[PDB]
Amino acid sequence: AAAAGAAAVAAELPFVEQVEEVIAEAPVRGPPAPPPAVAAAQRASRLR
Amino acid sequence: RRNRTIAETMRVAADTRKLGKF
Amino acid sequence: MREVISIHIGQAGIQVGNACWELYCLEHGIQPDGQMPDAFNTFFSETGAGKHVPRCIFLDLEPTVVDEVRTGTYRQLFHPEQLISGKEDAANNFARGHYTIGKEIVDLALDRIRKLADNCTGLQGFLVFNAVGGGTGSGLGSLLLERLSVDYGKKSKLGFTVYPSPQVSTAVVEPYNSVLSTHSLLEHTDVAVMLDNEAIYDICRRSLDIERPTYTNLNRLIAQVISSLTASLRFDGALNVDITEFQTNLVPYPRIHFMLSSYAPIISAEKAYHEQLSVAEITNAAFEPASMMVKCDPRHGKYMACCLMYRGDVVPKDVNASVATIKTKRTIQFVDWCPTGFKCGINYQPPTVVPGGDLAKVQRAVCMISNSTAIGEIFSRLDHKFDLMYAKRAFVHWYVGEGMEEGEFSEAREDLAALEKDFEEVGAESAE
Amino acid sequence: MFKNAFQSGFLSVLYSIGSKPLEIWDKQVSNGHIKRITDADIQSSVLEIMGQNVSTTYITCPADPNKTLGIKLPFLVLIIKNLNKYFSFEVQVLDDKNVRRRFRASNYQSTTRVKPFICTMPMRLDSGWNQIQFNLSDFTRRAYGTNYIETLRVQVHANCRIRRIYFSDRLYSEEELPAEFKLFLP
Amino acid sequence: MREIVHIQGGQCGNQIGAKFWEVVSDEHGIDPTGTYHGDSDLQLERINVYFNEATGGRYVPRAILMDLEPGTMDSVRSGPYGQIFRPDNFVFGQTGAGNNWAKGHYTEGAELIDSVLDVVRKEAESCDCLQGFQVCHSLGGGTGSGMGTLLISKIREEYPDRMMLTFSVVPSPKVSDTVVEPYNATLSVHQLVENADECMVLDNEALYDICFRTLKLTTPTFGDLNHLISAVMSGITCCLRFPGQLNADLRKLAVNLIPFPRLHFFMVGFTPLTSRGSQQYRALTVPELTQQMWDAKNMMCAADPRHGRYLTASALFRGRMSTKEVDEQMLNVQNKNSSYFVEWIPNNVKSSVCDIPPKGLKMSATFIGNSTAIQEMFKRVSEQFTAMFRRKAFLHWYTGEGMDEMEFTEAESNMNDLVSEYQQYQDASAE
Amino acid sequence: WSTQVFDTIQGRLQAAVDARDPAAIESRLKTQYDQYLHTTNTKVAVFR
Ligand SMILES: Nc1nc2c(ncn2[C@@H]2O[C@H](COP(=O)(O)OP(=O)(O)OP(=O)(O)O)[C@@H](O)[C@H]2O)c(=O)[nH]1
Ligand SMILES: Nc1nc2c(ncn2[C@@H]2O[C@H](COP(=O)(O)OP(=O)(O)O)[C@@H](O)[C@H]2O)c(=O)[nH]1
Ligand SMILES: [Mg+2]
Repeated sequence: AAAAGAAAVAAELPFVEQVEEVIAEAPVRGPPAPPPAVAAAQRASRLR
Repeated sequence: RRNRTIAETMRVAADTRKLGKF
Repeated sequence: MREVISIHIGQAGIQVGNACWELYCLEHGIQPDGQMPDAFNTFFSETGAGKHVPRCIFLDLEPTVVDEVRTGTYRQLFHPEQLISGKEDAANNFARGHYTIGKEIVDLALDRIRKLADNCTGLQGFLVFNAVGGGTGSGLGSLLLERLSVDYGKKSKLGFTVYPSPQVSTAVVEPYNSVLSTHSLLEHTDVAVMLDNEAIYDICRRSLDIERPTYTNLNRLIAQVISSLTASLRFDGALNVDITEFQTNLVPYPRIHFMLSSYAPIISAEKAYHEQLSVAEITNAAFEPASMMVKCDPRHGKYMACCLMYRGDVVPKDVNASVATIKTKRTIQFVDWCPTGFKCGINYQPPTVVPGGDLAKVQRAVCMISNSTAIGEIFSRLDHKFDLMYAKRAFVHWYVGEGMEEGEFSEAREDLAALEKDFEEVGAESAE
Repeated sequence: MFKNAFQSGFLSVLYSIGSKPLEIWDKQVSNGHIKRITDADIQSSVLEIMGQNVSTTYITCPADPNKTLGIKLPFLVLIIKNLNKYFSFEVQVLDDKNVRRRFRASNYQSTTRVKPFICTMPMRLDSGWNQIQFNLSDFTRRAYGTNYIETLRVQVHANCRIRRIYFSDRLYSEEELPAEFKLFLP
Repeated sequence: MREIVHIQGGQCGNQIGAKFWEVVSDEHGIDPTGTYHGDSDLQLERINVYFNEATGGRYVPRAILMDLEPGTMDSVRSGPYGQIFRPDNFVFGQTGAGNNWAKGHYTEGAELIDSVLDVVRKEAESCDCLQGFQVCHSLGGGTGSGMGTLLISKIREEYPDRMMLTFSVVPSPKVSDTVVEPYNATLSVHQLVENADECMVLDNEALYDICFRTLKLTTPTFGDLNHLISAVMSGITCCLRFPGQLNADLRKLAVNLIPFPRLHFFMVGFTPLTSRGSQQYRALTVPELTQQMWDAKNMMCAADPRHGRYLTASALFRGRMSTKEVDEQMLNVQNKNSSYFVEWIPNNVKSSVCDIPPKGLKMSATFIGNSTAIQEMFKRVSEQFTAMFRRKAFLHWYTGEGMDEMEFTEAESNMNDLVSEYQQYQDASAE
Repeated sequence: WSTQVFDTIQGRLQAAVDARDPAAIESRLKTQYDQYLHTTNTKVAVFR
């Protein structure tokens, strides 16, 4: 699994990781909007 | 060199063209 | 003494509230000034009170429809403390009525609830009148229903919410307010009754030959539905249906509590004489889809539980015959797990007529409140309207800015999809 | 503050890498966010200020408004990333006549304006990361006849990625720069 | 108890708003002297929305008048219905901005802003429960387009929870009344997209076609156009002042007509218009007003609404009418021509009724439209901008008042962003 | 009784319901309701 992750990271470029701090968020957006197919599948799983 | 609403996609990158037009 | 406290919220709540208390006062002979018409009579009229005050609350954040009651023909029936107004209306926003500006008045509203609860001896239930399309009906309605479940337990909550028509609407954010309000009626309302304005228009246009109906004509017969269902408490009869009889016989399951409505003898004054109106044919016309107050086809689904409430001179012999004729029809379909599918209530008082009202004097009437799986037909159309408007996320900055978050939209939508699944599972049948 | 605690040469006022980056800096957000993000090209944790409005969100080095800062050095060096967005920073100085003069540079203007109290400045930047060398003494001598004494406030209200803002006595290139001040490490 | 502060800026705002208070005084029964002489109690039920009670029982309008040239206020004060206004509210200058946005918004207008904002703050704090601030001005000029938008930006900081009803006239397509119309229009629209909550768009040329084709006025005077504009302004606020079966205040209109925070430019039109040669032949019914409502020639905007889809349209009906006729006519106008309406918002029409029709008419309606065809107006002004901007012509008058040329590029890149989202919403489809 | 009857029939019911994916239910109910509205639009009344 680590070799597969390193193989992915060798081409995926240095991704800006999430903040360990997240010091301030005035609008308090929180979670983002999920995509259409992913949201439909998640809603279907939750309703199942 | 090289999920989100249409209004938000306009508003996020609008300030870049605000710079660029000058 | 058995009693029900009613709550009228929003524009549609108290316009029906003007119509319902117009019919309530005429049923019991109460004059518009509040007093029902030797030394004791002088004492009973001036120093004491023979006045009867309603057990209602007329609250709206917009004062224009509230002060119409304060300056109308019924200014003396209601207590001035009893009618609650506001500065700024919720303005077609569930966010304003539930979080920002409905929070200030809901504390004042419960104080007048506490005075009405202390005045009564024994409480039985709560009537809620609102529209789920408007901000005050949805927002302040959900806020009041959420708080009424906290302070009061074992006291039922009856809901009469005017749901939006599938075709015509008077607002654009109409799908948003109804979806968010629906999650509150599932969670906090014991019994909710669908009402659809377009279905009332078709009843007024066709069976009552009014080509140009207004909201005054609609609310006069919606008040007939509301007055008939609580009429077993006010008047005696051969068979009674109390407000706790109504819950125990029309909700097989706690989540399914959505019932339709119908009034059978919607006949004009000219058409009444030629019409023969016996129990056999009004019940046939009660199940007629043209006579329903919700724009839905009951043949799409199947009835789960149905309550036929009767007014006037109806013997128990022929209501049973009307039960048997309905059960043998192939178009009216019952679900297989409810063999005894009917509850029949008889009230000896004939239905009173509003003076100047469109309806004629009839000696027989049926108020048919039925639990059917055709409610999911209504919520599916209102869901597809919600999914198209939420895909582009329009009309969301109004809701997000006034207290609500983005997650409440997906949460209330997910509850409604469960209800869509709930009807399809409960309405499933076992064969062979 | 910062008058007795005077160090020879450089004086780091805010460094992003550490256990607690916002140790002395006050924070203020309005329709924006402050976010410690490890960037792509440097792969190092840098602070980020973002906002839809420039004047709403800011961070100021003196936490209390009444208190003041003191650095006698005439150079302020900020290492910031160009986000192709609005940038804006503001430095208040105490001049010879014990007067408060505020030099306020921004990306949304092209002509400099010198009011008797506040001077406004244009800023043009390169493509990627950058360091800006705000010469306090030279800028106050060009703007007014007086000379620099101390800096009372430094405040960035922008959409940027900051790390290694500090004070310098004079211009110091890469080969004489101290060990941990590079951000390039050749 | 809901109440609106009126602010009139510039020669256009003073002249239109002089005619606006003529209708409101006549609707509420206020005489030329100011005293109440109405014949119905329903007029007097809500007077505090626009008028403040003074000594003697006469009512002064809640109007603040601003212009940097004393010529316009002489016409307003000395004209008919000119004694109702308060002379303290006549906050005005001497030098004159003179069609320059830089003079009205940065240099010359700024010494009067602290004076006009003082009397607006006095009018706002004295009254009890505000709705917003109704502002009438122009965009081709510089005294009202300049000083008015400075107040709009400043009054948003003081009161952020209140709305900004702006009635701004735009440059005409066929004609220019000032040579610097593309400068002032682009520089004011950018100052209105982030400040004004909702915008009503007017122009002289659309009202000229209304006065000639429908009203058959071959010589339509300067106040005849203002009378049509004044009838629209009263129609917007009709549910506040008077009761109805479906009351819709200012916040209900903006929560319905605005899908996204920058799509707040609206086109308007007054429905029951007919000439005296055809007054006795018109059958004033709900179908007849609805036929005249949705026609392109009835709109008071230069943009042709057939070119784009209505994102959201609202109508403020007045008169003793049945709701079902209002319900079924606006249901029918969607179904007959559904190409001209947007598809991803079901039920585009916001319908509301007021039981009191205006004086002299048994039935009336006021129409609001958020059509994406209004992008043709902003495209034309921006086309007139880049022709004039690329040569720095008439530009040193703007930069001579301390303005950078950044604000020019700031203005149109928000104008180009505004017209870009109008095009993309029309093209967008659901499923 | 529970294990022989109720658990079995509820297992069959929940299996069929979980097999039913919700989007099919909304599509079918939307089509049926639109058919009813089309009939009551183009037709003078609907009779049972
Ligand atoms: N049956 C009936 N329905 C009404 C009546 N008045 C309003 N409605 C319903 O109300 C809906 C409009 O929303 P409203 O109830 O007016 O909203 P509101 O109560 O004013 O809440 P806010 O707008 O926030 O003040 C319409 O779709 C109608 O269905 C009425 O008199 N009778
Ligand atoms: N409809 C209408 N438009 C007007 C009126 N007065 C001026 N305008 C328009 O306003 C524009 C000129 O504005 P201007 O008088 O220079 O405003 P100022 O710069 O604020 O003084 C022209 O395009 C006119 O068409 C009026 O009474 N009615
Ligand atoms: Mg209301």
